[PDB]
Amino acid sequence: NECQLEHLNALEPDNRIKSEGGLIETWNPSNKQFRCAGVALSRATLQPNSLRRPFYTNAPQEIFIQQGNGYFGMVFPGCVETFEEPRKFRDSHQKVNRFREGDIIAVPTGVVFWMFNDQDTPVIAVSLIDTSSFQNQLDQMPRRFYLAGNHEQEFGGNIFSGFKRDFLEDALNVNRRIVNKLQGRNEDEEKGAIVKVKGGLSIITPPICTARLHQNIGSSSSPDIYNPQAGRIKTVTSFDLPALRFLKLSAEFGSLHKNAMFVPHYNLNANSILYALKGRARLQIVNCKGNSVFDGELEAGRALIVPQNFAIAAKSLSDRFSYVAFKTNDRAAIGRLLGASSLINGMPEEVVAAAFNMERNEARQLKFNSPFSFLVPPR
Amino acid sequence: NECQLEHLNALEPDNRIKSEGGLIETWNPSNKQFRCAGVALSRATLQPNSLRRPFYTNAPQEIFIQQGNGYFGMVFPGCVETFEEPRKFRDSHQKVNRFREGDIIAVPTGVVFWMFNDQDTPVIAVSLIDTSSFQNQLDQMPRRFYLAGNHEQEFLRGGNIFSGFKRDFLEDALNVNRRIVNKLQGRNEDEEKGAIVKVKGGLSIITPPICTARLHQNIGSSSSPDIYNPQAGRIKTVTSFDLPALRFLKLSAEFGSLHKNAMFVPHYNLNANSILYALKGRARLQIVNCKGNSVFDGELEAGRALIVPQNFAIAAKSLSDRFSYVAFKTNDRAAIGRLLGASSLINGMPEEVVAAAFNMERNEARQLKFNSPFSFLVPPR
Amino acid sequence: NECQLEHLNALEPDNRIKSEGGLIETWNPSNKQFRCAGVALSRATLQPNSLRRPFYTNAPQEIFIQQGNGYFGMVFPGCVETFEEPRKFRDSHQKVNRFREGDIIAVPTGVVFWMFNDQDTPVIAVSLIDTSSFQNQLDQMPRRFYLAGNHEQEFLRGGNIFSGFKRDFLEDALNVNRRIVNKLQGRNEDEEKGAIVKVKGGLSIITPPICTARLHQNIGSSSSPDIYNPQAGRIKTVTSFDLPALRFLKLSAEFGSLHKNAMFVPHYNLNANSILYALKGRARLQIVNCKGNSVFDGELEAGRALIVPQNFAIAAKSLSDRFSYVAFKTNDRAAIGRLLGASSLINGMPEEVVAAAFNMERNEARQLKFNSPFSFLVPPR
Repeated sequence: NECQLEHLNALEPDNRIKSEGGLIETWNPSNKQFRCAGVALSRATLQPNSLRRPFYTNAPQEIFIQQGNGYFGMVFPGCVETFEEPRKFRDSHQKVNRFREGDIIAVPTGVVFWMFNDQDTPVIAVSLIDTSSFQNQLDQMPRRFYLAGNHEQEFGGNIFSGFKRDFLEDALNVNRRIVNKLQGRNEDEEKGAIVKVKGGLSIITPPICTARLHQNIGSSSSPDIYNPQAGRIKTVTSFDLPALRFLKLSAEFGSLHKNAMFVPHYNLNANSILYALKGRARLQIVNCKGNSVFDGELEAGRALIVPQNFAIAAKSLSDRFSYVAFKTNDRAAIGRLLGASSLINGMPEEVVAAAFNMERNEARQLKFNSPFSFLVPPR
Repeated sequence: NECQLEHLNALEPDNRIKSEGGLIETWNPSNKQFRCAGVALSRATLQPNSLRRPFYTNAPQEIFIQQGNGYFGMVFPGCVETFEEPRKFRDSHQKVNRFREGDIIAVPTGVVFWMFNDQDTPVIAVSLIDTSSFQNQLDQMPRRFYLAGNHEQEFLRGGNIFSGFKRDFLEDALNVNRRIVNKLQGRNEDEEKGAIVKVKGGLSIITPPICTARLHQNIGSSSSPDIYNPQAGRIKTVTSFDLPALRFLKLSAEFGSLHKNAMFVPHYNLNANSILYALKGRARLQIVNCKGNSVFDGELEAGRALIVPQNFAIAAKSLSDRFSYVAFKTNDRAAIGRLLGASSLINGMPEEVVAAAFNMERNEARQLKFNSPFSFLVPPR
Repeated sequence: NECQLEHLNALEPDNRIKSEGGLIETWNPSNKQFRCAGVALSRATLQPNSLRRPFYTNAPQEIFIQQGNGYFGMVFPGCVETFEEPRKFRDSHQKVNRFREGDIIAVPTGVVFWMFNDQDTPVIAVSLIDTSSFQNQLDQMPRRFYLAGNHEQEFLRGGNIFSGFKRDFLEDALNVNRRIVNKLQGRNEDEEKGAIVKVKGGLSIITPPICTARLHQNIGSSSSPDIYNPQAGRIKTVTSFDLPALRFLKLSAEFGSLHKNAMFVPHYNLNANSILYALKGRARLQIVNCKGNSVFDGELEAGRALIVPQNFAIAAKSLSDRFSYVAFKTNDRAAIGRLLGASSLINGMPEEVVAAAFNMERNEARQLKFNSPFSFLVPPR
């Protein structure tokens, strides 16, 4: 039973794939935590003027921009090129988008996606693949379908290299030399998924098909929950970003001040993949037997699964502990066990007293000694 | 293949957990019938002035009140305490509800639930847990997350949710002394107190002598039935057409009562597994699978459960003044196909199609359709 | 891992069951391709004046009429007989429909279905069963629940639904004599009469010279196509945008016809598995997986099936005057991604993104985009 987990560990990637233009790191999808969550996690690093070459995946994805700035393009079936430049055209393509640190990008199942770092700073993008989504009609192995290149799977060759050249020549009405490049015959195998682009790239961009697929949930955004002496929380859901209703995925960004806490809580209807972005915090996770299945530090760059209904609480050990939690539900609901208007505060006082064998005045203290809802300032 | 079932048996609970204030009985969730259905079944008995302590579950539930009366509270995230009494307050909590015999209660996934017996009569509550629901993102092992106490799981085949946290954390978060936190964690309790506890003086809560949406509906004898024949019996189903919460749970329930020697025509559920739990009396049931084989022919008596898999045909004859049952179904809009009777599936075929299919005379096909005028319930003789 | 397929094969039925009035052929549902797709496929042939006897299935189906004409009836629960004939009636039943070559018929889960060949030509019907549909709450073994006959399941890996019930029960419920119940149960019937039976005198049913919602649509040559090039071919898909019942089944179908030496560009299904069934002629198909490996390169000829897994790329070239096919898809709204062609996924990328990705000259990227002006179908040479 994949989720009878008695002990959890802060996880690092167990595989690194270097390409000429960057790095892709994958967490082992067969690790017990990721099989319980039913997802896969990867982290891509794009050096300046490097291009993540186009690929599509047989499952929905959420991509969080941990660092950097650049451009991405999602290329949809049944959509015309709405970006046009004269001279029959000098250039033509579907809408492209800027991304920045703190953006969540929703990639629907099967949609082609590419990404370009146009700046001097490396882009770091953490992507969550929901391999157990009911939109994945294959199997639980994460797959990438690359339209270009000649490299292996992240967890080889591109989609065109399996077709006959004479077929592609007739269908495209192009000579053999173009089809050989299309198929990536002459490509060094080490060029990889992220490639260098010497001169940089000129695309059409200013100094339904066009629906919004990204939203910033980082520090620059307006938070859902904020206490200037404890921290902040901001979730992107299908109430903010309608595409997520199709992906059945959401994400929560949070930042916790040193020695600040958020109360014990659990996700009613989702597994969470907690990925630390900055600093460290001591996390405590409790299962149905009331046993600690994790008590320890989660530090920047590592992932930790919080199974559905498992209770969790945290205390920051840094100036700012901040994280992104990917959740397997477009409308993940949080149940707070303690605090103002918490699940305990919603019970009649004499129900609390009898349940815990407490004095009436002790039940009231349990409810009302701390006035805070979710974030608790230090001490 | 979990549902290639050749033989079914009337099932009783195989485990009993006695607690201070009552009893909890569980059916084996690994039994072939319950794995085919993809559910778990339990029965809780609350003595007078006893409290089922708050817990949440990682799957949707339906609770049928077989017997008794009392109060229940569901505690939702993101909802304020709408019950308020002065003296900041003397008491404050979310809406509480009275329950009575015949009530179905819908408990959404992950929602905290507690129950209190307010009367001199024991409450008996039968709860169905849909462990194979898509809302259960864990596994098929039914789990209870208890907010209080220091006891084992109902389905261990322990401690409360707070006992896994460090005390210094809870003290800081709550701003309370160590003695309150030790009680919170259930340090003050023998493992035998259990899930249902006594409350000596009774209980005083705020109650008259979206967050507040209705989550229960009575489908018992006191309610108005959907189908009724005064010489055969009655049926009343609660669906998402009656109780919109059930649209989220993907669960429904059917209550039925059958007069002595009255029958149900053979019928099947198009789109659901049924967990048949007898409430009163007994009946002879016949269930047949796709091979045309009888996979069950025998008595179902009060207190026992029987799974009717999707599309399996079933028929019944009451052997008591009143045979009554509740059928939990794994679909908020479970549809029944009647194989025989007025406007049944056979009556919906052209007569000459019926004749050719069964190699019957024209007049024999008409008798098959129209000798009995009743739809679903058939009076004796 | 069910879909880690290193080679695909054009598949033929591996079992045939002859009956009095026709033939039923089944593809092995345990073949690795069908396990990856999560479906079962069968082909039924009805001789003139033959009747496919009523049955219901625990999963949604799409039926394509490869050949012939006749009548079908779907018999729904909770629906009255809207066809009536006087003289207290001479005949009465639920709505019946004519079907013809090119029709897709949607049979919802659990609904009774029968079919009758009314003509001098054999009817050939290819039916797809989505056993991995979440509406199938049993297991992935395809099941038929037959209301008549005394034969075995078509998928042997018997008796009708009434033969599992006790005779005395059916007599009481129906108020009919013992002779009629024995016919109902098929005790007298030879086991080889089977699922499709002859009807000697032909058949008279009520038909002209919600319950009545539309459940079939013609997607064949006689219909108006979605995509058409008079020197390449045509495509016509039925989705829930055309036939709302498919919204419930989560199934769709694509009909296509490809002229000799014409091609359709490499493409993939974003959100569905496809069961490609050739109807006429031959074509050379290429299917490549995520490693860029050819998992199929060969001919698909009329009468055979080929699974195209979700996201696997596929391309085709016709070797006949007309290659035509029907592709069943496990999504009511299957979306196609065209990798090459006008407004294809490559044409939707900036030219310098194409150039850098494939290390092409700027002018080579433009040729990749714009040398061929066609979207999906490519004429010869």
